[PDB]
Amino acid sequence: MWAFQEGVCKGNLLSGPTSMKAPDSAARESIDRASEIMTGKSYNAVHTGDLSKLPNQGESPLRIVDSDLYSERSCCWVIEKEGRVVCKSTTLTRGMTSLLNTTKCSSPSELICKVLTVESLSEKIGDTSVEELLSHGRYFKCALRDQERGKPKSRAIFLSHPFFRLLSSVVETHARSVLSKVSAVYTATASAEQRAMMAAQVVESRKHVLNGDCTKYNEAIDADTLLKVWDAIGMGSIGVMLAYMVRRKCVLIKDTLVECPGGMLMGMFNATATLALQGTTDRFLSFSDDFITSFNSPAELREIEDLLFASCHNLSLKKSYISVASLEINSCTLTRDGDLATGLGCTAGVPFRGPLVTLKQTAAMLSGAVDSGVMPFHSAERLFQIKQQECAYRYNNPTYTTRNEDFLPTCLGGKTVISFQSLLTWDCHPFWYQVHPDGPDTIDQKVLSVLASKTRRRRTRLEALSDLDPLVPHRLLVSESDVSKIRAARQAHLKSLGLEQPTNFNYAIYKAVQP
Amino acid sequence: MSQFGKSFKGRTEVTITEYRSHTVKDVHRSLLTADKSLRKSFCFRNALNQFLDKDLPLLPIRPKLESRVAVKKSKLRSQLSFRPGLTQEEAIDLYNKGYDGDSVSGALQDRVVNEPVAYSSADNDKFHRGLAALGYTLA
Amino acid sequence: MDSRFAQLTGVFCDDFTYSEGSRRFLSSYSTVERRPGVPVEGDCYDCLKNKWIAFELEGQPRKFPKATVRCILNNDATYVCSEQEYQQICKVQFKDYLEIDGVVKVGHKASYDAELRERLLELPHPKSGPKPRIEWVAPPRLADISKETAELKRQYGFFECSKFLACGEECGLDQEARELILNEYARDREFEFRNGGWIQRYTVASHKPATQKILPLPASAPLARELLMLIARSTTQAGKVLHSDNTSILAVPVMRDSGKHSKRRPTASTHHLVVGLSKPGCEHDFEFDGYRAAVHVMHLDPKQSANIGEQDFVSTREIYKLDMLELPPISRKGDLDRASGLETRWDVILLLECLDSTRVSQAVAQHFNRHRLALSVCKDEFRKGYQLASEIRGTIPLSSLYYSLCAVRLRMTVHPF
RNA sequence: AAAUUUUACUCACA
RNA sequence: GUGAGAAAGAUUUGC
Ligand SMILES: [Mg+2]
Ligand SMILES: [Zn+2]
Repeated sequence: MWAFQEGVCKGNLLSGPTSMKAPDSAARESIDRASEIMTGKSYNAVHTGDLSKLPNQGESPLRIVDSDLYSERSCCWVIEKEGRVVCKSTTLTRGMTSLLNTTKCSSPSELICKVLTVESLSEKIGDTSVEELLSHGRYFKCALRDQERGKPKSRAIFLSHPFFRLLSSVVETHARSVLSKVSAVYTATASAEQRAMMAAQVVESRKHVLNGDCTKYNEAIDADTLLKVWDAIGMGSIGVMLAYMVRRKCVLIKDTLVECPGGMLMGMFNATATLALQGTTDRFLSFSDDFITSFNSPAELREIEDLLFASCHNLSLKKSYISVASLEINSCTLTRDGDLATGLGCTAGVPFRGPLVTLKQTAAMLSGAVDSGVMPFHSAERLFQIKQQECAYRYNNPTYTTRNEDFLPTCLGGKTVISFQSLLTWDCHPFWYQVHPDGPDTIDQKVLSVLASKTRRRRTRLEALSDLDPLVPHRLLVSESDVSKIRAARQAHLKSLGLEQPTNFNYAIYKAVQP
Repeated sequence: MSQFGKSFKGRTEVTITEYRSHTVKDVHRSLLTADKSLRKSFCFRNALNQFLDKDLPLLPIRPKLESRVAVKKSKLRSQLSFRPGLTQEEAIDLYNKGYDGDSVSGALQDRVVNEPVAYSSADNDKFHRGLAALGYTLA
Repeated sequence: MDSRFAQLTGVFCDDFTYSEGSRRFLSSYSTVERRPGVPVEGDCYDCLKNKWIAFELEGQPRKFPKATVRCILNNDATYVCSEQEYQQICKVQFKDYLEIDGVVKVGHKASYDAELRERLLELPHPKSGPKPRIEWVAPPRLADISKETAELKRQYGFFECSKFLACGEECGLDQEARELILNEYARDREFEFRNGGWIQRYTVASHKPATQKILPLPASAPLARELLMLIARSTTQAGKVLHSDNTSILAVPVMRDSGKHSKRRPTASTHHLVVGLSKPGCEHDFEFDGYRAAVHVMHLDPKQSANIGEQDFVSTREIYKLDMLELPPISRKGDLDRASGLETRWDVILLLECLDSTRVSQAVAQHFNRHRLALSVCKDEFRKGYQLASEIRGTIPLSSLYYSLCAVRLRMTVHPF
């Protein structure tokens, strides 16, 4: 059906591929490709362009944001049981906590400052030295990236050591800052459509547009290129340490460690590679492995190809193409004048995951489509009604609900089929506020979040410290007694107020109800 | 022995960020194993029962949107709307009234939202989420 | 105690008074304000609170007693400390950004930089690759797509029946007949019965791929939504026949046979065999008590079943139909047939896209979008993007790929661009 | 048996 | 069904 669309369509209405296949095959294939590129027989991994144009940021203070350093996502923690290396799959929060415990440091910033100011690699930092940290940070674990549309064979992603993440955070923050300084398109607060519009504005002068993608992007970005870029932007010893760790990286496939001296292991340094391309020229607008350029004559095309080769951005002959009336960047397709190309485009369907999450996500998707002009409002109204009917058919049974209140949705035993316009205008029962894209979280979302918090990798017996005073910074050091006092005082105040738990706060509702 | 000395072995003080990250239960991930999780132990049914009788009769009634203007289809553009965060005194008051501290802190930060919009009005005014085609204005 | 914070403490307290006239904070770096004859536990002393205050940078603790109040000067133009007043007073007082020597910078050169650089030098380096030759030609025409489709047809052929696609059409059986047929089929196959549910026991695996061919398209798929909902429900709860308004299916957990201590309950990694009923007239026929039906089985891992069952058939069809061109009639093999073809077979194709967990149709759709938007493509390389047989494995994915290519061919034939 | 290295673990307690 | 241990358990699967 996607083939018989008047406009453009990527066939995104269904979910991406998935399976329970082990990640051994994909990781092995990626490592083999990296080795082949290293031998210099398949693609180019040697950087030749000049990066002197990039500004130097060596005098900037060393800043670390703890928000991205602690997360519920997976990571690899290395321990030495008796005399061998054991790689354990934990959460990034747990890995960072273990790293700080072994190094005996209050915060990651203290750890990085101590690491950068030791006399020798053998000097001790708590229970470990810099040499041990570098040895442990080169170990990676493999996993499968499923649900990636257009890739029937799922790719291999890699979980890294906490120290590797700690250094990569600084490197990528500074690389992103340098990118934002290089051009106005890489601004932090910019959407995909805004980037596409700027791209259209940039290539209006020329006639032909080359929409290009890079093949084996991660396997062709050597540690040498990363070190070159980092030195160009002035990363000091952090860049050297990261390059050394990347060059000696080992991947644990099943139960064996495989050495992968080439590549950068599936997009660890997207900003750094984007800089590797952008510092050699200004004729490209690239985002990692996807770019668009413009030209008038075959000589300009040859120059573009030479520039791409020099920057280790190997053109994908399978996907890259040339157009005259189209512009594809960040998956977004625009006409040469900057207007959105007619058709479904990147519109993605909403799978059935929760009676109310499905409705909320459908509302968000329909709002996005209607605002952009993809479809008219009445079509969105009809689609929302149909989705409500389908949710009722799928979830209206004793397993999920036992209520019959009229105001409830038909999928929760009710008899209300809310209009899309009525929902978007907040002209409905308060129970429907959670279904609004800007409204509170739904019941299913909270239930799933709690259940996830109860998972094996994330379960903890620590006394939860939630509902804190806004005036207390999150960098403040606390002990067990301190957290006990804070919780006791907050619980006493709440009991005085008569509330057993804090009342959920929504910014939109609070701002609307205000006079 | 307390959990503090085991999770943070060798350290007597840790940042609030780390402690909070160790106990996080407010992040939602859309995953394949959603219907099975909701069915298990009738968790969603129990949560709906609890919400309908303890949490629902606390949400304030939000007035519906009224203002709208004539709009016409136009070239795609980016609408930037700056939603400011709560003031210090406002946050202190809301905390004192028993509102969840985490949500107030999150709302403390000023933020800007960029959305693609393909409709324009005569006076070039902003529109609400998803209502640009109908002309509802932020005002 | 350090001399680098002398200026920092001086500007911290200029004219701040605690009771009526006396300065609240006294700098320890100035003898006039310093208290003689007492130990110094910090760079400032608060008479009102009677405590010591020590200033330190991010990640550089100083040697002071724990009782001393510590103020952290963050590098992002913000400050952190214990007392609210100190945090607020520091923020307003230090509104002017003054650099304090001793702050580590990103470009800091460690004492081991030379050693690490030498070690990197001694490590292997890549070799320059060959310069590719690129020739830009027109995108492939109808002949190339026809050639790819014919290659697939010759290589794999066709099955005699649509195995599980036929389950999209109602069988001529009622609820009780369907349940009886499914239960007796389970009994015939020697499935173990336990706790009122059916389990399939396996011991040895041939460890070779199952035969792959192309499924012919049934006439229509009226029971697509019901089939997907039933698949979801059954793979969520298995062992017993689950019924819909017009059809029913049986999800059987597949478990290893280990003797006495063999597994009794399925886990999150246990696969399922989904058994469905369709009209008789194929090699998979089954009869019992005068009831005849074709029984077809699909082996799915839990993720595959979850992916299949969560798709929305009706919404997807409507969204596609919003801005779709006229769909031509097609035959059982996907070939254009304006005489005996049926336009409902397209729905079947959509159902196939829902039943294929590899979603190769999405890859074909992306490549076709590139084809339609392209003016010139690389020679002998853009065509290879349509050869995805090596990427997938199985009957359902193969059929989905074949019919996606057939849809591309039909679009190029009926509505050329 | 099938979309075929996948459909598999141990202990304590209830 | 809960806890702990296997390079490991379903928020799995990273930037
Ligand atoms: Mg591209
Ligand atoms: Zn058959």
